Amino acid sequence: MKTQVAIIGAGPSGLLLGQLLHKAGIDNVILERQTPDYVLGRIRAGVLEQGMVDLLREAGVDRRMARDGLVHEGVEIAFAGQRRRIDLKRLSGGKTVTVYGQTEVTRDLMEAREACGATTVYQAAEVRLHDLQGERPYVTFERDGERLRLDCDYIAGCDGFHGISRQSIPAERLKVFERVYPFGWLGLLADTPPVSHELIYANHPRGFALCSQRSATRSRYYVQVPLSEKVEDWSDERFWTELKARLPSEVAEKLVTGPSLEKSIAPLRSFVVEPMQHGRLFLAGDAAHIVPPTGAKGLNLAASDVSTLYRLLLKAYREGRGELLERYSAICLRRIWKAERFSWWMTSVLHRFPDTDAFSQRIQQTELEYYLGSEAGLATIAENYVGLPYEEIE
Amino acid sequence: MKTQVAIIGAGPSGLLLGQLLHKAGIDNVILERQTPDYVLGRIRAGVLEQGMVDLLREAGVDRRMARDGLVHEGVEIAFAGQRRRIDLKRLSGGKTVTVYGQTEVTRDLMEAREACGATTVYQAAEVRLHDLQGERPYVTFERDGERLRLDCDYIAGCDGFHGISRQSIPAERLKVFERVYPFGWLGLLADTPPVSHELIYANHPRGFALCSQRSATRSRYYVQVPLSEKVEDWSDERFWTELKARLPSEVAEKLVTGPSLEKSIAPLRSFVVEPMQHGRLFLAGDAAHIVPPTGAKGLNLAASDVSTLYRLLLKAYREGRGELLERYSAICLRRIWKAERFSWWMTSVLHRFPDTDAFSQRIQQTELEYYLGSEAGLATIAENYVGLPYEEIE
Ligand SMILES: Cc1cc2nc3c(=O)[nH]c(=O)nc-3n(C[C@H](O)[C@H](O)[C@H](O)COP(=O)(O)OP(=O)(O)OC[C@H]3O[C@@H](n4cnc5c(N)ncnc54)[C@H](O)[C@@H]3O)c2cc1C
Ligand SMILES: Cc1cc2nc3c(=O)[nH]c(=O)nc-3n(C[C@H](O)[C@H](O)[C@H](O)COP(=O)(O)OP(=O)(O)OC[C@H]3O[C@@H](n4cnc5c(N)ncnc54)[C@H](O)[C@@H]3O)c2cc1C
Ligand SMILES: Nc1ccc(C(=O)O)cc1
Ligand SMILES: Nc1ccc(C(=O)O)cc1
Repeated sequence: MKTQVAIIGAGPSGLLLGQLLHKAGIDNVILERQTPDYVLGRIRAGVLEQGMVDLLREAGVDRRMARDGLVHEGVEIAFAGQRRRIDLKRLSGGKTVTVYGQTEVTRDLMEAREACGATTVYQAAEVRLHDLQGERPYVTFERDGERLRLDCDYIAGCDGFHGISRQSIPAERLKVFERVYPFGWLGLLADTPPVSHELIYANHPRGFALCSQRSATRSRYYVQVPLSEKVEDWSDERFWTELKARLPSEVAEKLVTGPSLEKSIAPLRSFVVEPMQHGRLFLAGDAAHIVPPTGAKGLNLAASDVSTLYRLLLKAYREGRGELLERYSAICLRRIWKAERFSWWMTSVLHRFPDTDAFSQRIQQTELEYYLGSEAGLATIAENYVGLPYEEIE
Repeated sequence: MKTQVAIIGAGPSGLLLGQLLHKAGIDNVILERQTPDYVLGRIRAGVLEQGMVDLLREAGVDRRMARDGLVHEGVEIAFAGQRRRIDLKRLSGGKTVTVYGQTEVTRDLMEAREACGATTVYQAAEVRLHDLQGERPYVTFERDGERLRLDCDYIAGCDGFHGISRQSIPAERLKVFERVYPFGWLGLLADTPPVSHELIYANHPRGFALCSQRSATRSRYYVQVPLSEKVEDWSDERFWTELKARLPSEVAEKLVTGPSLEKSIAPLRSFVVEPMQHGRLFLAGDAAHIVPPTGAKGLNLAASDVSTLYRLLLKAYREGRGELLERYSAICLRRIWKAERFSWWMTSVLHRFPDTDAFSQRIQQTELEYYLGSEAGLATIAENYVGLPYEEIE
């Protein structure tokens, strides 16, 4: 069995890369550990940068998004009994962000790949990578008992934080940068109209709260929660009461509550690995880096890694410029670090940290007051929020 | 012995306030623990905001400053083998800062006060404050053995961090916010031409370094140093070798060195007290708050506290509006916290901290890269550096 580019993982990174590649004539096979239904069960992201919206268009998978996605020109930050709106469009020079669930984006890509007839092997068990530094690397996996081999020219590791690809690089070739936060986010998806037409990030003494949405009749809410929490300890009613306690009274008053469709706790973490490649293996997305959700950069950084890898692969196959692939890590890391910095800043100013001295609390509050009250401060938030520009390459 | 406003401390705060008050017809007496020469021996500040320059003009003590002070339109930040210039004038909408030593400002004020014949009692020993909540507070002190009493309407505590005024307020009425940094600055004053026409703040792996100046033939340099250091362990030659090691090669190459005129170590600290007054006692300057030197806000915040106190006192005496004095703390604290936030940020991005993990070092470096590479980022530094506007009152 042979292909040009083997892709490990059928989450958004792998699917987007596979779609872009197929449309350009570069054959690729995707190997996924889980089933289509399992992948489709993950809620995750809701906010997309303009760059990701354009990439979906280029992959030709934007029909439903153009119809159903909601374009947001602003976002609100509530703290110390006040709500401040950041006009993203005005402050960033016209850019906006789009709210369209990750589940939906993934569904669109999966349907698109099926229709084109490209290869996808679900339940590909025990994937192993071989001869990464050779001129002919290969992947082995098991499908219903028998171990099969897939030969390829390159391998794109799009297998997330727990994937096999990053584990396949000699640990000594990698530099790991990581920070673990002492809290997680308890998220709740409900078939109820959102409390606002724009997102509301709230810094409240009891902890962080976020009011988001999926459509005009579907909402997604989050509350900061200690790591010791178990989801079974949080009934829907406990969640609504807690969420209400963290929001401005005028917002809590018109909040329409309802039974949860999904409820889960996600731990917050920052993680970056340098470099993002090894021989003929290139890491993309969560496989190479994790950002806390606060800045809504995770799926968006995955999109930029993919945009970059795809364009370099194109140069390699169409133009015989295989040497440009060595620049992959350098190009992606510039964007990754600025997004990590922004996600880290958002996290530190919106959440309540354990054992914080009086000085730090006051500085936290002053950061908000300064950045939300200065035209220059607002612009730094806005340009980072809508997403910094992708680098062009070469 | 009686006056209208008793002022404790003859450093810049006390002198500036006393001068402004005298010029407006409000009698005031200054009590200073040390001698004129001792006060004049402190080097300290070199950078003044436009607001402080205007206050000196209003006090009528700007002749020498207008002649000798250097107006700077920019400043440089060196990090990771690169120097980036921040055009303060362009980015802040036309404001600049002035380099004129604190020693000189103090000398100008002292000469001005002597010529006007206002009262100043040096070597005023064992100053004690009494009946702060009464309608008639008073100050007692000792002059060559005998204990004298000074009656007044109000008392301005301009006695610095170790003064008696803050200690005279019942500790329970005060909220203290403080942060101690694990390093200090070793400063060296030399009669040598500065290495640059603008200041250079340098983040180097060995620690922070700063190239400043006093005039075209006098320089002031600083290097970050551990708290365990003793000045006697730092010969002039050791200092020059260390400074050179922390600067970009092209800057170190044209550095003119020479014997030190003054050498000292200043510990870095952030300190704020709320409120800044008690009864008829009002704290101003270092008596109420300390900021690390990195942002050059100390003397400048003292100027804004003084500007505010003076204007409120004027309203009180000239217009019988004594009730406006209750707003002193609220007005000053707004500016103090934003300046504390800026000084804290500058300190965290330019210095090397003990036991820093890989993630934090990378974030530190990325903060610099982002703020120095974005038009919006540059503007946040510039507007804070030149100094945020003074509030108008009422
Ligand atoms: C609460 C939450 C909110 C978020 N909100 C946002 C937001 O609004 N905006 C945004 O930009 N980002 C957000 N993110 C981040 C975003 O969801 C992730 O960055 C994104 O899922 C990355 O996609 P990926 O394809 O790299 O990895 P994944 O989605 O993790 O997919 C990886 C795939 O590889 C498969 N796989 C794993 N191991 C193997 C193996 N050994 N062999 C074969 N296949 C394997 C997995 O099964 C999975 O299907 C959020 C994340 C969370 C948890
Ligand atoms: C290394 C260094 C660099 C700095 N660089 C800058 C810079 O470039 N720009 C800037 O804005 N700031 C800078 N600062 C800060 C600035 O020097 C201080 O904020 C400033 O001195 C505050 O003035 P002040 O009058 O409040 O207090 P002080 O200058 O401390 O004067 C207080 C006076 O009160 C007297 N006194 C004390 N106790 C008593 C008592 N019990 N009775 C009577 N009198 C008493 C003292 O003797 C002293 O004369 C720097 C500080 C340092 C140390
Ligand atoms: N920053 C975030 C904003 C929104 C969401 C979400 O809608 O799921 C998640 C993170
Ligand atoms: N930030 C600072 C800049 C300059 C000086 C100084 O010249 O003494 C001190 C601090």
